[PDB]
Amino acid sequence: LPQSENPAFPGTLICDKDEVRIEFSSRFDMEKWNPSVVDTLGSEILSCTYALDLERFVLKFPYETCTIKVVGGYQVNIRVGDTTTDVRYKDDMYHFFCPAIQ
Amino acid sequence: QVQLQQSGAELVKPGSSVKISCKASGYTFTSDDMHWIKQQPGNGLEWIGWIYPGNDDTKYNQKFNGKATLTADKSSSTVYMQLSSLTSEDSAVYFCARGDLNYGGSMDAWGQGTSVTVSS
Amino acid sequence: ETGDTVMTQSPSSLAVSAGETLTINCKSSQNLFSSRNQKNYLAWFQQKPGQSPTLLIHWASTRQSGVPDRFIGSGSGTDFTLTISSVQAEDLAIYYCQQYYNSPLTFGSGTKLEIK
Repeated sequence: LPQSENPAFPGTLICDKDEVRIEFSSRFDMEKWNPSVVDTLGSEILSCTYALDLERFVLKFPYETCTIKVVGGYQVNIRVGDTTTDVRYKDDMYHFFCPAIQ
Repeated sequence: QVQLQQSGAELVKPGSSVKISCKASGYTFTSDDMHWIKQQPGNGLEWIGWIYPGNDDTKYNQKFNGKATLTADKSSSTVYMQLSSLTSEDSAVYFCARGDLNYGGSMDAWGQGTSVTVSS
Repeated sequence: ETGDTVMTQSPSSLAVSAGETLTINCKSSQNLFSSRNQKNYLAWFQQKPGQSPTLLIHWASTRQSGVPDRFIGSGSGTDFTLTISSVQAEDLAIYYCQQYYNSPLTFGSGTKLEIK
């Protein structure tokens, strides 16, 4: 199988027609484990603004502004870290994928 | 005043294991990371892993998975690295370094190094 | 390993006369800039024979206390430089760049600084 360095993520990925959604498996303090959306080089995508559904605790990302377009679809690069520390090398890095849609 | 004191040089046979130590002073032992770094003669610096003595969390360079094991003792403020299944490629100088969490974990203080030679 | 941040340092060795100014280059395969605190997670180290590495610079441009102001770290994103203005005999050493933004932490291959 094609190797993946993704650690476990406490959530469920859904590639909708409208958007990308990540449903968290439980409610938690976003300040201490905070996601940011980055490009291929790891820089934060400043034009990306995601939404947090507070009822079901779901992250919502638009395809156009928060993903990297590739031939077969969309790469979704998410870095998650504790914002109360300066220590970034303890962050978790995830690379997810959504297939091309019409 | 921040000081890291490593144990003395080691000379061992292939196949064995060694446990080297790093005693820290001058700062709150449980507040910072402790990194370990490998330097083969003439081949620069290679990061092995870190341990956080506050809760014994560890993170390893996957190249050293199963090769290095990090432990910490709060009472003596001492971090230990155990290298197993020693080979000639493990002969190197090993440094401990404080990861100063106030400044993002930068390695601002180093031990003097522990030379480890493996020969049959 | 794939996905690791690669630090490409250059040149491998350099020979200069006392008093001149020189620059060492470090290129990162990943961006090292944290939007959270507006800092580049890159450090510069100096290592003399028989000694442990010495931290010269952190946050890519902030000198450690006691480090002479003739060491100048600059750059951002993926491109960084260490400049020594008015090189001195005591500056002869091997210099390493390192990123501490991503795990595993990684070093450049080093630049050995010489005279003549």
